[PDB]
Amino acid sequence: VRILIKGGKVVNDDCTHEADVYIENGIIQQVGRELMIPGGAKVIDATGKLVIPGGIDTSTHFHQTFMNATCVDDFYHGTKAALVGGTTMIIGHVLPDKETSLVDAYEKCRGLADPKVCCDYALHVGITWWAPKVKAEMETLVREKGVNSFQMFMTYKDLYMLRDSELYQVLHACKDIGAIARVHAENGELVAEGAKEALDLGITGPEGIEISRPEELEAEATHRVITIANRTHCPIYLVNVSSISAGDVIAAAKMQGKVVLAETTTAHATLTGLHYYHQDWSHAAAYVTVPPLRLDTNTSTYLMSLLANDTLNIVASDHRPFTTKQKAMGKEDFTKIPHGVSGVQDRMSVIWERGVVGGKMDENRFVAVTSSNAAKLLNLYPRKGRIIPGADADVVVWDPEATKTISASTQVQGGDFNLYENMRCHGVPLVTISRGRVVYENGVFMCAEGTGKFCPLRSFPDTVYKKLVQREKTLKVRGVDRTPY
Amino acid sequence: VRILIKGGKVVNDDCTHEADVYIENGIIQQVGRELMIPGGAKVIDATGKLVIPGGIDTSTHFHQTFMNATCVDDFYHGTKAALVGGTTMIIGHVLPDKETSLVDAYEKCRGLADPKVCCDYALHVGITWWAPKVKAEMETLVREKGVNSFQMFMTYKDLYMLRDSELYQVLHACKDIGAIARVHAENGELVAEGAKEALDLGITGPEGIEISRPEELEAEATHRVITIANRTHCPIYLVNVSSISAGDVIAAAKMQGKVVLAETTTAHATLTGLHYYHQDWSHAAAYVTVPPLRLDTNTSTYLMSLLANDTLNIVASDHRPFTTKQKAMGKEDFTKIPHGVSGVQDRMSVIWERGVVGGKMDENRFVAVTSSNAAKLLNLYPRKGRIIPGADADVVVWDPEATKTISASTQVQGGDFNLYENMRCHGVPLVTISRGRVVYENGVFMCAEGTGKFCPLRSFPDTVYKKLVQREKTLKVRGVDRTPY
Amino acid sequence: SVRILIKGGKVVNDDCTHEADVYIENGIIQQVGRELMIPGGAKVIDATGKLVIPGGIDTSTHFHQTFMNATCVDDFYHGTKAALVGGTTMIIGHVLPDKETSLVDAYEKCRGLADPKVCCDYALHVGITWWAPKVKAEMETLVREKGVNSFQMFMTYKDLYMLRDSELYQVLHACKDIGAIARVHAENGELVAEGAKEALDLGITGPEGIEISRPEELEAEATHRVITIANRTHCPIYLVNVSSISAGDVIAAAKMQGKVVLAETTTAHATLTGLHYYHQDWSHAAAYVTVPPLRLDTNTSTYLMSLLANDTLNIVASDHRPFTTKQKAMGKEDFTKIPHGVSGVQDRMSVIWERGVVGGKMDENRFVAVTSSNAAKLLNLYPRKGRIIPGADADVVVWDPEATKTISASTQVQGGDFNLYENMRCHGVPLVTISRGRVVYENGVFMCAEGTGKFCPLRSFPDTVYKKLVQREKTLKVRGVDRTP
Amino acid sequence: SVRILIKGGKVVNDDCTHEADVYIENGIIQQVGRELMIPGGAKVIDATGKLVIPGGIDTSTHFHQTFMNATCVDDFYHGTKAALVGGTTMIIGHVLPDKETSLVDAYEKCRGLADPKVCCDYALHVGITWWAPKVKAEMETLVREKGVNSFQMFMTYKDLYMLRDSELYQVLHACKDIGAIARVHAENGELVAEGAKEALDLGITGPEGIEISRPEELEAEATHRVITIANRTHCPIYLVNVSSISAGDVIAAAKMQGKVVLAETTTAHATLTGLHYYHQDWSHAAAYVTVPPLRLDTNTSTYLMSLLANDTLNIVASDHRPFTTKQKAMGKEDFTKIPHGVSGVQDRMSVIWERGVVGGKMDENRFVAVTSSNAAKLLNLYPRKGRIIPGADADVVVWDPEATKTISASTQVQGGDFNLYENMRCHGVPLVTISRGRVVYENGVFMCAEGTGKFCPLRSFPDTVYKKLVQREKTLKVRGVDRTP
Repeated sequence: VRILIKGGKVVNDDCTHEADVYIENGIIQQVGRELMIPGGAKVIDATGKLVIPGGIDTSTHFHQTFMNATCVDDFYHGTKAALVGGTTMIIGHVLPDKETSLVDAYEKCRGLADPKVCCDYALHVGITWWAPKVKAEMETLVREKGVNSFQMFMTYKDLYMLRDSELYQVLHACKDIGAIARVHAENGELVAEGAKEALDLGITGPEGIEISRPEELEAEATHRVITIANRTHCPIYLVNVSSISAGDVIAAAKMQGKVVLAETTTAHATLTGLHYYHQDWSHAAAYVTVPPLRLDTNTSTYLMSLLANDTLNIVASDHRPFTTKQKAMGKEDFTKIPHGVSGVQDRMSVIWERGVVGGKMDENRFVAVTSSNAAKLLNLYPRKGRIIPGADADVVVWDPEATKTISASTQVQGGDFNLYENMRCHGVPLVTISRGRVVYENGVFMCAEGTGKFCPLRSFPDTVYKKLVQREKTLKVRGVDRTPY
Repeated sequence: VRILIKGGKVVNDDCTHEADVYIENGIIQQVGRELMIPGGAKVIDATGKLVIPGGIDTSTHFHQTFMNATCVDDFYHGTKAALVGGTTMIIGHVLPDKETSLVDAYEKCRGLADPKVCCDYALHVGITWWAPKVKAEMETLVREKGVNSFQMFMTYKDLYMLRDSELYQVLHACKDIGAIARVHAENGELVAEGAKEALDLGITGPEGIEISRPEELEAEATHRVITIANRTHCPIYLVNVSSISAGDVIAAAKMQGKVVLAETTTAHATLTGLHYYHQDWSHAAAYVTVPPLRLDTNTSTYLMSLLANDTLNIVASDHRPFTTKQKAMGKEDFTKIPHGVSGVQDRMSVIWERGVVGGKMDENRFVAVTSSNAAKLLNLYPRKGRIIPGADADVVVWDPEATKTISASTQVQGGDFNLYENMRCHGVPLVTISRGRVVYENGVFMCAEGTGKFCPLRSFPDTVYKKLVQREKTLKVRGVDRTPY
Repeated sequence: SVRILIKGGKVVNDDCTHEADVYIENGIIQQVGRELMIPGGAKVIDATGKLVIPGGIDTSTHFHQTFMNATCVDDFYHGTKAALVGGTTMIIGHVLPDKETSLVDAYEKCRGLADPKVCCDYALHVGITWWAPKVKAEMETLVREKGVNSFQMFMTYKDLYMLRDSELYQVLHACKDIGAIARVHAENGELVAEGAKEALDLGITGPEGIEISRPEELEAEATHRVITIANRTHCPIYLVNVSSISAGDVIAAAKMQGKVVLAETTTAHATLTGLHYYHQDWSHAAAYVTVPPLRLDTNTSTYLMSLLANDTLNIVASDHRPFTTKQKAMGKEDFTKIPHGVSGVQDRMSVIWERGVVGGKMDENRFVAVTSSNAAKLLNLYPRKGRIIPGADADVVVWDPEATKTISASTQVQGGDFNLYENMRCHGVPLVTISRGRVVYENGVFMCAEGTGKFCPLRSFPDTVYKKLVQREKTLKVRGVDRTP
Repeated sequence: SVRILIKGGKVVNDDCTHEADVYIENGIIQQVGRELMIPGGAKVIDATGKLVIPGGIDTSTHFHQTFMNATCVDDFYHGTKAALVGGTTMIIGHVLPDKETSLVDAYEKCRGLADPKVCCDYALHVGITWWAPKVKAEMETLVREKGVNSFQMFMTYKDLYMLRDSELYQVLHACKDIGAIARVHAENGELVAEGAKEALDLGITGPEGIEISRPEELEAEATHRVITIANRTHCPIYLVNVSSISAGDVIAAAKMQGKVVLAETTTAHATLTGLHYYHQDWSHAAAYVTVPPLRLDTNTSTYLMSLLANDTLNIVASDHRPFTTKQKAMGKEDFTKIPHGVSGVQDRMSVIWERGVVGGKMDENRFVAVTSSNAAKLLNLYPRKGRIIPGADADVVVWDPEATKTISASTQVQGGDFNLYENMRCHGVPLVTISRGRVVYENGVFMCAEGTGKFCPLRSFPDTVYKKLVQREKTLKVRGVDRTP
């Protein structure tokens, strides 16, 4: 199949220019004005529209069982929703229980995903415990299973938390094999104590998740893991950055030349924790995730500015929807509300509205935070994240003059609540092209399950590791030459 | 003339890839592997080399008379030196005296430059006073003379300094016409008083320039002009950022979402003010420029990290050499030492060594700070600052395994001192191509004077102004609707 | 002589609290201890369950002042009565000469209004609203012969009271030479003028204009500027009306660097939000109008209170300048004409007690520091005032920390028709107020003849600032490098 | 009784200085004033031109301690003698039980070594080097019956004294419940262990290893962590041995936020640089070894001194633990075996006088605050100690601010064969030292029987920290949202 996108503006993360785009056999063939193409192409009129790289969502949890609930979206519905939302690649999470095999958990995820995915994907692997067998499995995964990123938690005590000596060893191992170390940095002991205290004070409602983990617990842990990472010489990637305090730690570390990257979520970047205090339990529960949304009304604006600024690099949905009925496992004990919100479909439009229409960043920075930075990180750039000849034809024809209002009743992503309910959005995907085929057009989705493919991710991505080679020569530490005492 | 650069790695600010480059009629025609080209091309072997966009030096002062001395390099020698150093465009300064015509000063500069330049160039225009006639000349300059950037000074009292109400009006006017406001931000009253105090205390030597203007005078002024700029909604561009204090003001402003860009110089980024305390007068005088090099030994590393980080965006030479004999105008009164150091030839190699070999940034960020960011700012990107089909063939074949040691005796730039004397440099230009011709190769320079061209710079560069359109809708200020008292 | 025994209470100084009785005779505290031997026939005041504290010293009052064409409704009699009923036993008033008029004349007129009327001790600050050699000579006369050690300057009120940078420099130089304290209201006046004019042009005429037209960056900028000037002239600088987080942070950073910076805030800035300016009722909104304005950031109060507890801010004042609604209505159609002033001389001790002490931000001793002792040191009156010890002036309040007062305009004795704290339930009430060793308020009755209070000359070079500077002056020779002929 | 009149001097307390004589009888200051009526036959001390200050209180000493397999060379007799000769009249010693051994036993052994030997008053801190319910019960016994109100914890010395996060949490909870002060040495112990091991593997065996292996981020991280823990448990936290700009900034930021944080540093950290570790002579370099180490950043001293002046740091201690060169040489081939300790109990008053007061960082009153008064408040001994007033203990130094002493190992009475301040010319000498109302040092002669000093029980809940917290405890109900069944 052969596709001509005609009359639009191509928007990459570096600049915008008027140009048509010609696609064939999964691949962008030409970009320019007045192209010489074979006749019989499908012509897509993009006048007045922007032609952007499809979104890449670096955090998704399709099919995941978590806190005794199974995410409502499997790999087919989740990728569909992504595509209807202008995202053309997802990275899913693998989360083995403590003491279980990382490789088995990865293979099980591959088995669920390969036959269902509608778009390209790859996987992060969780490191929820530490032992010789874990290190050997890390290695196997990077060496031959196309993994280059692991996820660790500083919180979820007794479930997924690693202690400081374990993190030290884990980061050392990630660095040796050229992997990215993703970390969720809240202080797990202080979280556990805070939750227990709040319950003992009679706070059982969803607001407990905000009260029990104030932002200093995030800032502290973020500061600690940056320091551990800097001592092991491992690039560190903070996830779900939620607060001004943690943003400030990250900015100060970056000023000091430390190798720190950071990601936030659509929700953290746009919504306040005031939702946890809503009179309706279900509404309040529906915003429950960690670290929690914050009360400080400056939080959104500041996180959005950090994104515009490249203090935060990447924005993800962290999609993990649950229904109100599932959330209600914690109707009487907030610590049992499963953590997850929906957003894989909302991400592009929401960030467009608050980021670009809101004047925090321009359309090019929007591409950077929604695809290009991720692609570099994953070692997939410019194959993904850029409209140029030779790249994968993962392309969105984006309408910056659209009329969409977001609602749960029209969404295709799972969950019974949409967090952005009633938000007017000026940017929507008009057409989505994935692997050089139109999968969404005129409001209709059409794609067979299993069309998408796993994309092995090569180790040592340049955008982080290239400078670390030279930096490692720079840390030349020698003693003083004395004669012996 | 037709040129094939074969076997090299193309290094743009986004990534590096193996590819040959084919040039014809001033313009890059193709970039790829195994190109289909007409025979009889000049083939340049770039195996083991990097093929980068030629440098763009955003601050040069060829032919300028300043503080009663005339810069040693005219537009021919200065552009030659730039080219031998891997820089293929320069932006020169126009500096009309108070109460004189901006347009006449610009036309005089054009007259000196057009017949002499070896590479492409454009010009900044200084705004050294304020009146209706100045505003009208700003307009004429942007509307029809290809100017999009003005330079202002917060210091040089009685010579070039603008007062606060004048800066306010100047920034307002720059914004209305889509220009970039460059500002040298030191507190001119406090500078004047400090210089007078130091002289009265018997400090006559070059170290006076460091003692008389400590870094708080920079930080204060930087803070003030950012605030004025934010109130007028004008993008502000700080120049010659020299200190940790001023860097911190700039970072904090950027965290707050203010529209601030910033430039530093090779020297500020790499050298310490310890030089001003050298026993030999000439050595000490040779480092005299403003704001002065700082004593704090962390200063270089921190400014280099800011550059890697994009807290500082761009690095310039600020080339203005004078001889020891000219400097000696101030042998008995440091306030009469003319401000200027040489560096148009040194910039690429020096930053390569301290930036890339030193492990602060990778080769791609190096391109960003030496050409691409400048090009975006100037409204010349991707025509300049990028190796891609259609761009201007301003190209350097850069050897990252070179053996050069810097010395005044081998330099082609003017001045009798080289500031980097004896520095070993691992990166040097092997070949320099300007407007699709080889101008430097096998250590030989060859280019006729006047080969280079003036490049009109269009107003409202997107990389700054695109977001300001949306941001300006965002500042919707309305009263409270009351019934009347 | 009148002889007074305060029995059974706890003495609270700024350093510690102890159980002790207090015996007063002839204007002076004679004894403090647990079991006193006193002449019979004393008036016995039962202070069981009460605290015996030094009377408040309010460092900023504007009795009888005409300002922005309105005359403050409290003259020196009613204003000092109100102070006393509120637990304040000394006031410092402002002298404000029109630009180009005599500082001495304006001081002598204020003395004429105050000396015959004051109920409690007082002194005066003198405004320096312009500069010329003649102003310098008057500063010298005032410190040398008129018991002045403190001058007030403005960086805002352009064309009325604003001083430019070169003038502040000279002014601070002169204050320092004669051992005076330089109080400065630091907002950027040019930007305030332009902001006000721009807000009016945008149709904002309501009181909220005062917030919109001078956002906090105008304060932070100016605070930063004057600290820098002061540091260059070696003059202690004292910031007044600190209103914002930004300006507070500048002050804290300066103090970290060893700069000699002190700072004051007001009751209102420390306790109230600018949301009041957006009230539907015009009068309510106008009533809160003062400068710098109350801020919208909801964290502002808490942060400023914490700064006070922490000694980033040293002193809390009322800045009492009440106007009626009828006078505020001068600006009913143009917010720039609403005269700046709120009431609070009576409210200060109770309000800060409630928000500061009961609110858990500071303890009772720090309360005494920030309401009397720090002021006393600064004024060169410590331990004569601000401390309960033998030999001090008997300005003493018997304070009830348990009892509440609900504040209301209908019950206040201070002037104005609005109380800013209307309906606030305040713990901490003065039960008895003693001034110059007489009971002037007791059992809710006020009893004091006009003109009982005295002017208190304030000696130059107060140790708490100057002792360190004088030593720095001997300390520091920066010297040039020694080079030979 | 012995009766002493100190005549003609200036009394310097932490709040102010005044001219006054001082009369002492029976261990106690009886009178302070200008012209005293005293019984004849007093010993008259002529203090004309001198300052009469409260004797120093050294909050960190390690007399008779065995540590890292070396026994401190000063026992309680020589250590208190040295303190006295140096103007310090009370010491607080450390108790350090091995992990899993009884806090009470270790306290009782220290009491047995001290009670028969001390020349001046003293008390003890108790180390909490492990946690279990049994440790909690011992903390309670100690505060309730053994005159302890202060415990010392370590975040470093892994496997020896380090406490993990869950243990610190529990420990701080317990300290708070019984009204004790939690002193903490905050470096990240895991990272210190790994750093030391990595430095040795890199061939660094010299003393500079102590600097290289624990850079300041390890301190800043841990300081940040324990402040956060403390804030969550509502326990006042007291940081010890603050050594770096990074850790100082964490402390200042925490204090800005109203967190209850106090902090101490040492003479050496406040005055010396880590350049000493790079000295060519092994012994010289080893002699400076302590933790956290002296830092290389040349601004460190000045900044820490400024923090002290500024009350970001409250108290300065010696941390006296001298070893000989012969004992240091345990680590001649492995820097991790050099025992941590430097001498300084005798040097503290003079060194801080010279660098703090003569150096212009603080005045004489603040000097008294940071050498005696703040410590006294913290210990719950103020104004009994730390203040010259009637009724206080007669621990008094007649201090000569003009006279100099050149410090040298050859003339010192404190132990060790190196003085860290060798050859420093110090203004400020104790001329006379009075302890418990007897002259123990005068005319360079020391005269005091061993066991003259007494243990001083330290009462729980010192007001200066706890009065604010106790009120916060009543203050704060965070409550859940009210939703109906």
